[PDB]
Amino acid sequence: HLLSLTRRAQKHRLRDLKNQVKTFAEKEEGGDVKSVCLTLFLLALRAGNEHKQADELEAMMQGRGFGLHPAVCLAIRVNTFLSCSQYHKMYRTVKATSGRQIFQPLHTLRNAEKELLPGFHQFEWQPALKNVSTSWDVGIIDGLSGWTVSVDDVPADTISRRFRYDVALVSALKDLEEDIMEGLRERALDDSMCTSGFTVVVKESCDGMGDVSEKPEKAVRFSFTIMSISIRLEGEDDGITIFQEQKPNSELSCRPLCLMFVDESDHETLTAILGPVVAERKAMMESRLIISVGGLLRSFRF
Amino acid sequence: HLLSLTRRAQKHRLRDLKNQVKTFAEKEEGGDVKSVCLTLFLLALRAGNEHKQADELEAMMQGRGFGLHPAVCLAIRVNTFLSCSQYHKMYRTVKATSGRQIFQPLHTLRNAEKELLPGFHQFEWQPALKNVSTSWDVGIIDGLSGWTVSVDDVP
Amino acid sequence: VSAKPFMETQPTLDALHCDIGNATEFYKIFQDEIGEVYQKPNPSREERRRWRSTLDKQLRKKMKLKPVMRMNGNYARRLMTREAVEAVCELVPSEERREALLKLMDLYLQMKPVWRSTCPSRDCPDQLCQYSYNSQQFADLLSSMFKYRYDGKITNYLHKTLAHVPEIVERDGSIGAWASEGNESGNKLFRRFRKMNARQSKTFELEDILKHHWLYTSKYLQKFMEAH
Ligand SMILES: [Ca+2]
Ligand SMILES: [Ca+2]
Repeated sequence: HLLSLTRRAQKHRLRDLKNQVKTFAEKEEGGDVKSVCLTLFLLALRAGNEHKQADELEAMMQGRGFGLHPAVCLAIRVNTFLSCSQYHKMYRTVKATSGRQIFQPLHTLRNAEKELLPGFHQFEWQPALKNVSTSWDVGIIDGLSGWTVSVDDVPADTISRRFRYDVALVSALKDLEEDIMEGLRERALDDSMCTSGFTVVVKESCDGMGDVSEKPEKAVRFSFTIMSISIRLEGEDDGITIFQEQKPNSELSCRPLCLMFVDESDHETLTAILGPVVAERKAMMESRLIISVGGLLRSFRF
Repeated sequence: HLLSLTRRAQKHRLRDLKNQVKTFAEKEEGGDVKSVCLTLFLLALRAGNEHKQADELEAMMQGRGFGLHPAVCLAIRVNTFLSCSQYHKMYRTVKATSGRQIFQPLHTLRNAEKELLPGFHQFEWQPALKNVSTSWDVGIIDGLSGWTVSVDDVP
Repeated sequence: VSAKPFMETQPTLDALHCDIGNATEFYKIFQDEIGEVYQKPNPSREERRRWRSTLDKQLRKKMKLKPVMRMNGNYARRLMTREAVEAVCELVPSEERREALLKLMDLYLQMKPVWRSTCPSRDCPDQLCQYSYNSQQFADLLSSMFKYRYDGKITNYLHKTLAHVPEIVERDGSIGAWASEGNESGNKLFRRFRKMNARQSKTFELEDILKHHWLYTSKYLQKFMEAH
């Protein structure tokens, strides 16, 4: 069998068709024997339904990555609920099997992730907010929000965690910058002249959620979602929809911002925790945000 | 340029040379055009001096040229307790992500696994056993051991 | 008004349920049309129950709808159809109120998807335009033919769906586009996110829960999970 012979024997028996391919390619495709025999073997495989072999061959040439982007790596850690030690064991395995760092290790996955949570994308505000620190890199704030532990008063027992409104907002907007820039591409609007009038409509939601069942009973989940972004330049422009969200009910786009182990009914503790967010949202609707998107600093209302 | 064309266009442009290779294969190797053009590629590569790619290509044909042995794929399904729809979602991900088929799909996974369970490999027994069945293919037998479900006796 | 409000709420209709009161009141209507309220305005404890039973097994014969306790989504959807209305027409003794309730449910179908829409200004502007006179005839018939019941009592759902819906769509641009349902869907995440990725001490538990939930709900990480 030809594939059982040596290089010498294969050369000896195939020099004929080698010269045939040589003259054909020099006639038509500039003598590029490489690309000619490549495309020929590809089409030969495709006629035999060998999509797998041809696909891996084309994966060997242009391009030949073998590198999984740590972003997809994190997504696949989380988007399918894989636990962490699980992920490390499976990584050790996939490495020790075949010779490539296909899944970037744990610590670098975490570092790559850290850039995505709130508290990394700097911004400014005109003017400075009402009764809010100018600090912008604070991450997950304990929801108790400075409650004197003195048991003389109402107990400080209630557990809760949350972000800051504005930091989550800048995170979500720097998330969607890709889609807003694509919309400016489609709408073909100017770029050096679309930096002032952005109008973001945001829908809130706060619903009760009962009895996490286990072997800590009630909970509230105060969440919001980006809904629509429009422009205000430059005349009356009653409405210039830059991007209308497409699945505003699909939970895949509904991001949480505050969570507490309280009862839906009792007004007392619900107020005592939610107060901060109320004050934020109220003092927010007026001033305007400045964010660095697509290299340009641009202003936003809400 | 030949490479960036469509399958229809590449076929149109190469049809003549492809019939030449076809008749050459009929005359010499009995129409085994696949192995012929494979050897053409192998030697044209080894002429180009990037012998890493030639070794990888030889590792593809007649090797485990689908990327990863399905056996270790099944091990990583089980040995980390991963669920099943879990696996398919993960597979969708890795496939669509970077250009390659790294994780073998589901039905081939199960069919490749089915050999490892009990009740697959024919054997013989000298002498035949006492009051034991003659079959060797039966898999998971219900442990009830054939109780007459009649609720008059112990259930 | 008796309590100091502190949460600016756009007092919007909840598009999610938005219907169950209407359906259960059509149920009671049909049960009172098997009975005769405008002939026997004082039914006893069991006339109503026998009427519900004959109606239910009548539907079971024609539409094959087994009895229920409460009007979920699919049951409600199938209950509001012209064919089921002509099916209950079989049993009502007179035939004038037959055509009355037929036109009733007809206008109901005409005005229904107006509220479950996403943007009827382009999805179905015809139903938005006809909606005013549609609901007007609806109220007129509900008064002239059914005032045996709507003298003083109304279910909130009925009022909200009869009064302001077109004005609401005019003021905002949709109804469904603010359904709370979405966030309620998210519940099945949170609870299950508790189970598999616990920490697990309540000082820390929320930290990881929230971290992972946010990770889930970002455009960036989904845009990679394309799978065309
Ligand atoms: Ca509720
Ligand atoms: Ca609820």
